[PDB]
Formats: sequence, structure tokens, C-alpha cells
Amino acid sequence: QVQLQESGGGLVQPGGSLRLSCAASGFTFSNYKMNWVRQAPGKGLEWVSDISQSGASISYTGSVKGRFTISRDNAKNTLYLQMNSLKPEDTAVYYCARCPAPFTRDCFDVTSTTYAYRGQGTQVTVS
Amino acid sequence: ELDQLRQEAEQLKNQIRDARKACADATLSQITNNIDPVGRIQMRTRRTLRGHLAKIYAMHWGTDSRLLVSASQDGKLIIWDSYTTNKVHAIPLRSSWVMTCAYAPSGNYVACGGLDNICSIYNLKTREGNVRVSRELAGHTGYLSCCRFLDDNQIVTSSGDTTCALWDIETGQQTTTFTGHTGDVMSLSLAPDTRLFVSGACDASAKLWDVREGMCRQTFTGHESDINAICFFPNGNAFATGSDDATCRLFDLRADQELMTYSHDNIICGITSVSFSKSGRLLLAGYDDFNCNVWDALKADRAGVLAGHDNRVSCLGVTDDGMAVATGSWDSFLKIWN
Amino acid sequence: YSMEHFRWGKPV
Amino acid sequence: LEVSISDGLFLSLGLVSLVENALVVATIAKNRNLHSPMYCFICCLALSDLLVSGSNVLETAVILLLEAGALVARAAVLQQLDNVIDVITCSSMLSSLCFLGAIAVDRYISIFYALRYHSIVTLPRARRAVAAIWVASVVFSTLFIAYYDHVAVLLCLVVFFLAMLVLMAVLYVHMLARACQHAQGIARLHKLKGAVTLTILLGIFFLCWGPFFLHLTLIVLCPEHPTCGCIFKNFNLFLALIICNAIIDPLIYAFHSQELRRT
Amino acid sequence: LSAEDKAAVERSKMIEKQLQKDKQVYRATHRLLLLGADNSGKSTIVKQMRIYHTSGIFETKFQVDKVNFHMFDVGAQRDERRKWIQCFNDVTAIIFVVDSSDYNRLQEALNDFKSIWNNRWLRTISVILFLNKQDLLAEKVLAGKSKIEDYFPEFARYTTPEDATPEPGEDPRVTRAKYFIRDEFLRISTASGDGRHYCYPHFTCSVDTENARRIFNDCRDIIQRMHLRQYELL
Amino acid sequence: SIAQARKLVEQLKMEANIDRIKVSKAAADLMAYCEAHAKEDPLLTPVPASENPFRE
Ligand SMILES: [Ca+2]
Repeated sequence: QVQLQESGGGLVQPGGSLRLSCAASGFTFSNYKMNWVRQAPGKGLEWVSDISQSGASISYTGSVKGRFTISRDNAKNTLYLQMNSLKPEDTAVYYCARCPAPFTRDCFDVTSTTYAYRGQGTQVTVS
Repeated sequence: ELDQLRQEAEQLKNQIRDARKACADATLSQITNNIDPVGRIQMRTRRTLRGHLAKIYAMHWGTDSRLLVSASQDGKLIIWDSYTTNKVHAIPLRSSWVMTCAYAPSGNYVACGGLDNICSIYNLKTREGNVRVSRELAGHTGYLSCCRFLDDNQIVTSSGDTTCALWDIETGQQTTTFTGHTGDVMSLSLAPDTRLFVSGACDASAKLWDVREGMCRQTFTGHESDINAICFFPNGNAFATGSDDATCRLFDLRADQELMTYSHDNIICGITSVSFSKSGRLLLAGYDDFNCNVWDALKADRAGVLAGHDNRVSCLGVTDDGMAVATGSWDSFLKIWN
Repeated sequence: YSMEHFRWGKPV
Repeated sequence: LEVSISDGLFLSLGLVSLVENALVVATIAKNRNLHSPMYCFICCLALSDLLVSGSNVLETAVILLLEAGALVARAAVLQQLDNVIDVITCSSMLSSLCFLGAIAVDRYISIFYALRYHSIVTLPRARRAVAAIWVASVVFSTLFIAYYDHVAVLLCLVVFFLAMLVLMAVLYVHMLARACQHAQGIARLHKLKGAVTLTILLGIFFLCWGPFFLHLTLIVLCPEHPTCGCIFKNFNLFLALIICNAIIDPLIYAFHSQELRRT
Repeated sequence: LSAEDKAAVERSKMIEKQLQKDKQVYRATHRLLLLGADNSGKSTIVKQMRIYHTSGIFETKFQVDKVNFHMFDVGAQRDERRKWIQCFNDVTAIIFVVDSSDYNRLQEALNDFKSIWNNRWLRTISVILFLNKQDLLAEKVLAGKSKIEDYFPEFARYTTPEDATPEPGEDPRVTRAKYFIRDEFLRISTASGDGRHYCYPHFTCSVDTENARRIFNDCRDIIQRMHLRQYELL
Repeated sequence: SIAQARKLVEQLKMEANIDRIKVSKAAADLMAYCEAHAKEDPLLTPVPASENPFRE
């Protein structure tokens, strides 16, 4: 079964560093473009970062671009997000979200309010 | 708190997985090792149907499997006499963006639906010379991906609102809503008994439904991506599932699990329609490749390819007599093969 | 008599 | 002035162009998806180059076979055979020119009237235009081959070529002007293929058709001037270049489309 | 042929004639998909453009210069669009309206545009990019309360293009904001585009009477670019 | 929200307690169906042009 169990949340100080992790299972992880998405309290699903199949391409939202780094290990089936300089703006339930289809460049629906290929998510809080 | 329910759901999920693994005493690849291959199943476009202006999104054979409805996003349902390349009707739709159609097994009615959330049902046996819309089932809150008639008066309708619904057409009202899908429901196939049906969604899951009890009897979850297509095996005890993950998978109801997976590393694109042959031994998967592949449903090797289309094989239907596989495409053409 | 390889092959 | 007598080569180039046009005509007849009006005009161009190549190889065969002494014919019968071959030749030339213009017009309408294209150009009007072109090419060819001894025929046929050259150049150069304006708008938002394609469309047309209408022009202007005379004896080259048009037209108008290249 | 068989041929020929009539009506009608988030003023553009005249798809049909346009405001679908959007692989354009004012939501509009553009089936479909609500963008930049650099830090160093046209005599900073927002979607379309489809940026407000004229001009240029590529002139 | 979790839990209860046959028996039933109905499948076993309605 497709599952995106995720860990690394908690509480951090402003300026602190954190390392989210997402143990992808039930799919051929190397074939899928992987996204992070976050929901700040009462807000929508803000997309956060994107990594291509091989990791040869990455992208970020400008709120995190200089600060977070997305990475993947395709043998571990683990997606990572290091958060080197957390801010109170970053407080959200984060979610690793897979692209819908393999070998595909359009990550439709990864922010959709109900979407199947997305984790239950980790809460990040910042003092 | 919710975490307790999430943990109990994890517990039941683990229990289901363990039970499935305890039934997996064999695999169909091993059992099919003793039986001879089907060989190169070549087939030719016997008839080609030129009538549509735009891409065909859906197509469905009648019970007396000569007439063929085909639904295109120019806003036509064309009914074809496949024996003669002959249009018996052409129905102007109230919304162009049709995505599904079916015959009633009685032949009397033809349904369609699409981005407008209605299921427009058209009566072919009217006394007038042209077809009229007899009901427009309008309760869905999302596009209709597949409508299939249970009988002359009941139609079951999958929608992107994540629900299926069974309609009484005379009442025009949902008798039953099938609500368990988490994702956009993409495909619907009836069991040969019409007492059960299965629907695949944009969750990587297929669900089996009881039309009387109105309940999700089983969930099948071995796929990686959206189950664009679903088709019961003619025995009625198994069903195939085409997905964006480029794999078809055959699920047996009584084993509650994936009995076989059909895959080939040269294929990196989704399946958009699936049909079995009448014996069940051929699984016909319409790919986006834009080829159209025949699999030995038991051996799981590629028996052949229906390489006749220049755009997606959007729809694929084998006649109830098994005598031809129709294929329809975004080419606007239906090609009928045997 | 002559077969012209097409018309006007010579001034005429 | 040089010459290129090429007396037997007509049978080769005519058969080559016959095959190439037969493939295009057969392809558009086979692919019923190719009943668009543009492919209708491209089919008619191909069929016209087919009749050009066929008629040229027909009187190539007749002229060789008479020269070999393998055939004899009565003088009057031979001259009326020459008339009927030249009527179909001149007709499939006039219609080849008109179908080149008709493709240029269809393309121009498809660009400058792009949103109304299928209201303005549609398969009823495509078939009507094709009919008008073929029937007019036969009528005028019957007139031109009957009154061939009148300079007014040669001059009118040349003025028709000049009108088709002006038409081709104006339409395709204006289309290239819109192509350059689009290339500018694209570059502007982001930060010669059409000049090449234009140079093929007009250069092959003028290089291959132009010297035959020059020959006719000089017959009107100077039937006795020695340099005009040396150009006249090159007539075989100029007609063979028309046959080279019968080779190159299916390449430049049909087999640029991937849909044709598929079949 | 049998009498029933001949009669079936006669009925098929009647149907074929009607299909030929509908073919011409269909080919002369230019279909459009109107996309945009809740913020993006999509409804106001439909309502304005109707001066040129529970369900899951709203068809607004309008005419410019005797050209019929059918524009589909997709509505009351769910927010999973990856399946229904495949239908529009044969429209002339996607009118992607964007609220250019709420920079927080603008990144969502960017990812939506990127998904439309990269999609295998919309790979041939040009996008008419209506950067809407330019009045509110102007008010927001002139009030200065909100700061694009906080949402798009590359705006700290982006400089106004040489093609820029500050049409009403608007402020240089408003122009820089406008053309930056434009050039984000142009970067998406320019980088990933294959040349089979293009992005047509426009700056608009609900009050713009000319938005039908813009769509006419864009559809004209799209079909021109399509044919000019087909003729290998472009 | 809590309600969807309660629904999913009770669904997985009704789905865990279903009767399951061995995969070997499922396979054997499908294989028996294929071998029994093989002769009456015109795609698996193409019938002559005497019987084929599409190019009779
Ligand atoms: Ca002659």
C-alpha cells in the first residue's frame, strides 16, 4: 500500500535547525518527483519544495528558498528536508507529497485538501 | 483522541496485510508455469469508424454486441453498427465534455456524463425519429468518470467527488451512495451478476461494492498510482486494474489481494482503458504509449500490440460475444480489431 | 509530321 | 551558350516524379484523415504533377518509339495525338501552378484569417476551387494548344505565370513577415527557418518553372535573335526542370507533414 | 442490399450530413478553458465578457469579429484537477487568471501554471496569462505595507525589463512589481516550453472591456504560430 | 477529523474479518475458467472468416 510515514517534527527555537524525514513505501520511489507541502494553522496547503526523480533538479518557495534544502536517497526511499534557520512563519503540519504519476513533470494536486499520495504529516512548532 | 483511531487503523491494516500474506501460498506465475503460452496474438483493424470530430473519451458495446456507443468531447454520442461502419444514431450532448457512456443491457437506453456532473440518459426507442434525453441525474458534486447500467432502470455512476452513486432513473434520485473512496473515482466495472461492482480511484485503491447492502465489501491497494481503468474478469471473482503507474494488476476477490501484475520496463506510461477477453486469458490494456497491449492474463507476458492509434487509446471494449475488441482514441477514430 | 516533345519547343 | 540535350533522361525523371506523386496521391486517398482542405489542395497538386510526368513520359515514349522505327502513325493522327498529349500536359501545368497558388492562398487564409479559416476555406469550397482549376486548365489548355501559333497564347500563358509568381511571392513573404513579427514577440517575452522555407518555395518554383516561361517569352519577344535561339534549344532542360517540380512538390508540400511521413 | 440494410444506409447518410454541419460549427468555434484560484477574479471576467454574448462546468460563449468563442469556467469540481484537465488538450488556449495582488497565494498560482504547462497532454496548449487585479496590486505596492521580497526574494535584485510599458504613467516600482510577476510565469514557460505552445501575458482588471479583444488577439496569434510552425516559417 | 477516522476504523474491521481463500485456489479457479472457456474466445482462438462478422 502507498504510504508516506513521516518524522522529524517537534519544537525549535527561532533560528534553529531541523531535519524532517519521510519513509516512502509501496511505490517505486526512484520514479516519482517528490514534494514537501505544509499547512500553517488555519491556512492552506503551502507547497514548500520539490525534487526531481534523480535529484538533478530542485525547487523551493521563496519563503524557504535560502534556508531549507530538500534531498532524497532512492535506495533508502527516504525524502528529507533540512530546515537550517527556522522561523515562526514555518510553524505548520508538514507533509511529504508524491507526484501523482511516475516519470511525470507536472505535480498536480499535491496541495489538494484531500490527496491520496501524501503523508499524515509532522507538526513543526517554533518558539 | 484521533491518534488512537489512527493506531487502530494501523493495527487493522497490519492484520489485513498479514492475512493476505498468509493466503499467498502461491503466485499465479508459478501455477501458470505448467500451461502453454497463447503465442503472438496478432489482430487487424477490420473496421475503422471515422465519424467523430474530436477525441473519443469513452465507448461501450451493447449486449447484442453489434451496436457500439462512442462518446467524444465534440458533444456527440455516436451509435455504430460495427458490422457496417454505419451510424444508427448521433446524439447531440448538452455539454461537450463527455467522459463516460454506456448501453443499458436492454439496448433501450444509452447514458453519458462528464465535467458537467450530470448523467444524461437518452432513450433510443422513442417513437420520434431522433433520440431524446429521458433523465439527467444531477446529484453528483464532481465530474462523472464512469456510468454503467445495472438494468433498464438502475445506473451506477462513479464521480470525481470521491463517491459512486446508484440511481433509480424513473425516480431520478440516488438510491445508494458509495462513499468510502478517498480519491477521485476514475473507473467502474460491474460484476457479471450485477450484484457487485468495483471502482478504481485516484487513490491507489480499488473498492468492491454491494449494490444491495450499499457498503464497501473490500479494498484492494497494491497499485502505486491512479487506477484509470478497471474490468472484472469474466468469472466475476477477479478484476484487472490499469493505472498511471504503467502496471495492470489482477486482483482476486476471494484471495483479497493482487494475484498478478503486468508490467514491462519498456512501458513508462499509464493505462487508460482495460478489458478482458471472453475467456479472461487475454487482458487488453489501452496505453497512452499510444500503443495498445494484449497480456496473457495468466502468464503475464505481452501476447501482442494493437499499434494502430496516433493518440491515447482512451477506451477499449471487447464485445460480449468476444468477437472483437473495439478501441477508441483521441484520434477521434474507433478501430475495431480481431 | 513531327512529334513536339512539348509545344513551342521551337519558335512557331 | 551551353546546351543540355538530355533527350533520354526525360523517361527517368518522368517515372521518378510519377512514383513520388503517386505515393502522395495514394497516401491522401488512403488516409481519410487527410481530407482536410490543405491536403485536398496538396493531393490535387500531386495529381497534377502526376499528369505532367505521365504526359511527358508518354510523348517521350512515342518520340523514342517513332525514332526507333518501332512505331509508325499517320501524320494527321500523329499531330492530333501530339495535340491531346500537349493539352493534358499544358492543363496539368496550369493546374500545377494554380494548386501552388491555392496552397499559398489556403496557408495565407490559415494565418491572416486564422480564426475564420474553417469558415472561409472548407472542403465544399476546396472541392469547388479544385474543380474550377482543373476545368479552367483544360479549357485554356485546349485554347492554347489549338491557337498555339498565336503569340497572344504564349504571352497570356507567361502573364499567368507572372501572376502566379507575384501571388506566391506576396502571400509567402507576407506570411514570413508575420512569422518574423511572431519571432520578435517570442524573443521579446523570452528575453531564419522561414527565410529558408520561403527560399525553397519560391526558388524551386522560379528556378524550375521560370526558365520555361522565359523560353515562351523569348519566343514572343525574339524568335530570331541568336541568343534567344540558343535558349530555345535548351527547351528539354526547362521541361525536365518542370518534371523536377513534379519530383520536389510532394517533398516540400506533402512530406513536410509528419502525418504524411507516417504513411 | 436488403430493404432494412438500405434504410440503415439512408439513415447513416442523414446522420453524416448533420455531422458535416456540426463539424463546421465545431471547427469555427474556438474553445477556451478559464482557470484560476478563488482569489483570481475569474467570475468578474466571465461577467464582463458576457457583454460580448451545482453544475460542474460553466460555458460562457461570446463573439469577437464574427469569431465564436466558447470559454469553460470549470466550477464545483473538487480541487483534484489532474483528471478533468486532461479533457482540455484540444482547446485553443487556457486563460489562466491570477490574482497579482496577494503575493502569498501567487506561488500557488505559479505551481498551478507550472502543472498546466508541464502536463503531457496540455503540452500543445498555449496559456493566456491574465495577471488580474492590477489595480489592487498597484494599491498594495504604492501603500508599501506588503513586500514582495518576503515572498519572492529574487525581487530584491530584479530590474524592470527594457520592453516594459508603464502605460498610464504608473510608478516605476509598480511597473517593476508587475513585470516581475509576469517574468516568473515567463520563466516557467520559457524554460520548460518546447516551442509547441506559448504563454501570452496580459495585465488586466475586472473593469477591462478589452479582455475579449485580448483573447481574440491571443487566439489569433496562437493559431498563426501553429500554422507558421506547420509551414516551417516559424 | 475524528469522524473520518472512526469510519475508516470500522471499515477496516468489516474488511479484516472477511473470509479469504488461498491464492493457489483463486489462481486455479481462474486458470480452470480460462482453459474451460478457451474454445469460445474468438480473440484467443481466432474463428474463420465464415464466422467472423467483421470481415465475413
Ligand atoms: Ca508535343
